Formats: sequence, structure tokens, C-alpha cells
Amino acid sequence: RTEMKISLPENLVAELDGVAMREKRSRNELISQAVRAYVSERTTRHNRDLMRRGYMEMAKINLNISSEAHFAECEAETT
Amino acid sequence: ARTEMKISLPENLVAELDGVAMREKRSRNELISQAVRAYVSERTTRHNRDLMRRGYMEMAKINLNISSEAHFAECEAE
Amino acid sequence: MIVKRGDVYFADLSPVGVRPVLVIQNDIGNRFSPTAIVAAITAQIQKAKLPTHVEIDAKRYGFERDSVILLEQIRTIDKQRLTDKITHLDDEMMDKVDEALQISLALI
Amino acid sequence: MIVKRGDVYFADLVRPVLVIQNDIGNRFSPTAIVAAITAQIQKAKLPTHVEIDAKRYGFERDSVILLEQIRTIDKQRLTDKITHLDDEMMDKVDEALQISLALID
Amino acid sequence: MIVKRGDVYFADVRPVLVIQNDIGNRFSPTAIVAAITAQIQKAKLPTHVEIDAKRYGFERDSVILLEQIRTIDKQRLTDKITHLDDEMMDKVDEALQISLALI
Amino acid sequence: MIVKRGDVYFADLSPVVGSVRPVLVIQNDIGNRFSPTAIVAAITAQIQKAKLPTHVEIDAKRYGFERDSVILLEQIRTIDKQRLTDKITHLDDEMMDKVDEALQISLALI
Repeated sequence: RTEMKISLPENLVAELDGVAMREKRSRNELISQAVRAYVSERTTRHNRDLMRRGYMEMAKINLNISSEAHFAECEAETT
Repeated sequence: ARTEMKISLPENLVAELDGVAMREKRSRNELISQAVRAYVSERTTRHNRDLMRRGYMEMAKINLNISSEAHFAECEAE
Repeated sequence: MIVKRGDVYFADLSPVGVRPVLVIQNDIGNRFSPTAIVAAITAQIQKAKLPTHVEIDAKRYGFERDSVILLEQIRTIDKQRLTDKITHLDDEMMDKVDEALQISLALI
Repeated sequence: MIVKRGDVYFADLVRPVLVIQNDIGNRFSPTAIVAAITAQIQKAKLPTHVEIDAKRYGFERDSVILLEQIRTIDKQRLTDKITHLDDEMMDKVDEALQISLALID
Repeated sequence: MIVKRGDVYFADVRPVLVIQNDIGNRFSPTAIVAAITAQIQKAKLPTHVEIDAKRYGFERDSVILLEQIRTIDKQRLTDKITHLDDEMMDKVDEALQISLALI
Repeated sequence: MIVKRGDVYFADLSPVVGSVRPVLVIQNDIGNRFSPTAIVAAITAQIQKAKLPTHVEIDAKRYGFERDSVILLEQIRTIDKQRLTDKITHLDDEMMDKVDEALQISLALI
């Protein structure tokens, strides 16, 4: 449970407390939930980009071996 | 910039947060601040959309009446 | 007749009741065109219930009762239906009408 | 019902009309703000006028839009659609709506 | 070509159901599919999903065989015949976990 | 033949013998007994590290391989069990938990 020190614009905190007074939660409960959403969003997108990059690197292998074993598949069909 | 405060984030969330920091070449505060903005904008917007609906639905009786009471004037200016 | 953007008139909504109305069309067209674009005004409420509403104080603008301009209610009419010129709204009040209008018509 | 900004419908009193209200008003209010459409002119150059050639937006007729001729009626006078103007078309409309209403210069 | 998980195509000719994730279905030459047959109309296994002819535009009632899966070149995918809703894909999901012991 | 989920065999990928690639059985064990077909996932040695969340690394010394290899859970297919020849090894519960989560990602599951 690390702990830290931040500096938010005076307007943004004023607005933030607005949504707090309304949804009946605290600042930290909201900041924490906001950091989660942002970090989940960034991690996900990063992972999607690494999956693409990998698939595109693996094309030559995956294609070759998909063909090399084509006949085996076709036989295990109407069997 | 302005106010300054004290928070307690889970140890895993900050570890992950520094991950995205080391990568996008920014600081914690630059990221926390950007995150609070996005969240607050999202909440304010949705709240406003809900107040607009509620108002339109309260104003239906008036807006309808006067849209009819001035119909002919409209049709003549065609 | 010389109508100015910001003028509020009574208008005759009959084929030859009478309701207040706010001229919002540019002044060039307000001169060399038979038609005028206006925005209705009502007194069934005294407070804004929408970001498309602009309040009008009675004592400040010589109204019998406090009123609200409805920038969701706009139409173009023949200028000839404009009779009595009630008042005119200052730059302050028209800056409100401007931002309410851009919201109403998604010019944001 | 199903109304959205930039959708063109037919009217009742026959008339083609461009819907120009915000999408929020369009959903929770009985009234909708439209702009007149006419086929009498094909070209029509002037600041408050926008040009549609039919050979694009599923139109049968070369029409022109009039940001000087707008009105606000009951939602139910909007029967069935026609098409929806893409963003680039809407930008030219707004670019004239603002001139019409004196929201620039 | 944009293939989506849930799309059913003809393949080079027998029907076939795309079951691979959508990221891979875009940035990869290969697609993982599950055969479809019409020699039966009812499921004979917990690894089978029935397909109604009229509901999904088939000439005759068919059954997806989640025991019969293979990865092929997307280029063999020709005509897109239809797409299965979330309902039908929840069946394919639990049939697939059984087939591959993902309990 | 008694094939078990987790068994890795060599497979013959020819139209009859005219000579072979490693392969991982991933189908449930009931089907692996009373069915002519087996569902497998290819294995290659052209890489030694995972390049995807659909990959599972195999150490050479730990599992008796000539050279470090990677299982390709994007590459799966059902074949006739008769093409399974040599049983080279079997993977523990640890390694099969990896294959499990890699497979659910590959096929958008759970």
C-alpha cells in the first residue's frame, strides 16, 4: 500500500470534490479508482500491440507448418 | 500545480503505474494528474447529459404548446 | 423596419396570441430580408431548466414578470408580425444567448 | 424515436428537412429543430446556402439547404428517413448556420 | 480480410466456424476453425452445437463439431455465409472447453 | 493406444509413411480413448523464447529435448491417432497450467 505526494490544479480538485459529494465517496477512493482505470487502459493497449507484433513476426513459421500438416487434417475430416 | 495532498495506492497498482511511466517517459504525478482529469471529465459530462434529459422531459408541455401556437407563422414564412 | 439582433418584440402569431420573441439573426439579413429568425420567450418558468435557457430579470428589462428565453425554440418569421419593440438586450445578456444557442445546435 | 443530427426526413402540414438539434434534445424532447430543404435551386450561391448533388446522398434531386429558414416542430411530424449527411457536409452547414445566426465575424 | 470470431465461411467446399481470438484473426495469416457437417441434425455429443436452418440461412439443419478443429490459411476462406450471436457462441464456448478439458 | 492429455509424441505428417514433427495432445482423456481422432498443438524449435501469450516454453534438459522449444497454442488441429508414433515425454501439472491459459487466450475463453 504505497503512499505519496501529488500536486493537482486547484480547479480539478474542486471539480473532483463535486463528484465526490454526489457519489458519496472520498478523494482517495476516487483518485485510486481513476489510476486503476487509466493503468488498465494503458496495459491492455500495450498488450494488444505486443500480440500484433508477435503474430506478424510468426507469420512465416505458422504458415509453413499450417501447410505441412494440411493433409493430416483433411483425412481426419469425413473419417 | 496548486493543491497538494496525500494518497494511499495499493502496492501492485503503483508498481504497474511505474511500468507505464518508464515506457511513456513521464512521471507518476504527470500520470496521476492526467488520470484524475480523464475520470472527472467523464463523470462531469455524464452528469450533464443526465441533467439535460431531465430538463427536456420537464419542459415538454411548454415546448410543445408553443411549437403549435406559432405553427401557422412558420408555415407562412415558407 | 430596422430590426437589430438583440431586439425583443411582441409578435402576432395569428393568420392576420401575442407573445414576446427575441431576434437572433445577423443584422445584414435583418435589413435586406423579409424574414427574421427569432427565439421564443415564456413566463411559465422563472429559472433556467436547461443550458439552452437564458433568464431575464423583470425590473432590469422592463418586464411585468421574470421570464426565460428558450434557445431550443427557434423559428424564422415574417418581420411584419413584429409589432411593439419591448427592449434590447446588452452585450452581457447576448453572450449568454450565444453560448446557449451553440449548445442547442451543437456548434460545440 | 430514432432521430439524429444530420438525418434528413419528410415533414407534415411533403417537405425534406435537415435535423440540426443536438442529439440529446433529439431523444428526450417532443420538439426538433430543422432547416428547410428545397429543389427549386440547383446551384444557389450565398453564404447561408449549402449544395447537395443528388448523386451522393441517396437523393433523387439536386437540392439546396437554407440555414436562414429553420423552424421547431413536433417530433411526430417526422415520419421516415432519407439519408444522413457525412461529417464534411455537416461542416459546410455549420459554417453557414453560424453566419446565419451571427456567431462569427 | 477482416474475419471475426463467430463468422462462418465456406472454405476451400465445406462450411467452417472461426473460433480464434480477433487480434489473431487480423494480424495473422492463419485462422483456427471448427468443422460443420449436415450428415446429422441433432447433437450426439456435449461437443456439438446445433444450427437451425431458417434462423441462420442454411439449406439444411447442421451441427458444429467442436471435436473437429484445425488452423488454416485465411486465404481459403471465401464466402461469408453468416455470423452467430452471443447466445449461439456461448454454446460453442462450453462445448470447446469440454472438448479440450478446460472444464 | 492409450494417449493422455499432456503426452507429447512425434507425428507422421505424410500421406502414409514416405519419410516428422513433435506435437502436444490437448484433447480430454475420454475422447483420447474412445475416439479415432486426437486434437494436438504443434511444437517448433525455430525459436527458444515465447513471442506471444499463446506460447509455452519447453526446457531441453528438463524434458529431454535435443534443443529448447516452444509450444504454439495458435497452431492446433485434430489428427488421426495412428500418426502418433514415439512418445517422447509427458508434461507435469505446472507446464499444463501454462498451456491452459495460453489456449484460453488463443480461443478467447472463460
